[PDB]
Amino acid sequence: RGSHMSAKDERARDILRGFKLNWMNLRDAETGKILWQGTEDLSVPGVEHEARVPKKILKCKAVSRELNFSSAEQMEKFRLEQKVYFKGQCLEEWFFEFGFVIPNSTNTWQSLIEMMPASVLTGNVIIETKFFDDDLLVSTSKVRLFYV
Repeated sequence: RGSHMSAKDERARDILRGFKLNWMNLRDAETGKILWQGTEDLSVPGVEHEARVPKKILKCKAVSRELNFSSAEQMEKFRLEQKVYFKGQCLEEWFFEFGFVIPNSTNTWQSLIEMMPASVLTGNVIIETKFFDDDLLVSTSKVRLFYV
């Protein structure tokens, strides 16, 4: 009976406690047309988040994403790994690295993200996001997408 807590376990939890995704948007990477804006803290694990995006986003060759996030804790190499799941099948693997995060900072992060109809995809796509500081997994979050 009992458990172990490491310094890395403490740090992971402390980063997550101090971390908040404040807002996020998606634009058509070519035209710059704003497709979706959201304010849900998608860093929160355990729960299933939801996002309702317009059907027209599927016609985009590439999407520009902008994230605004706050962090109480310092991070050396803040990064995201993302998986696009369709009915549990991983369609795409993405990798984004921000780098150093100043303690008690608010930061902005822009990323470029490059067949099935909206009627099939809607409610069946899950984006899983893993938040790291280098080796350290801080959070795993899930967002179910609806194409509306």
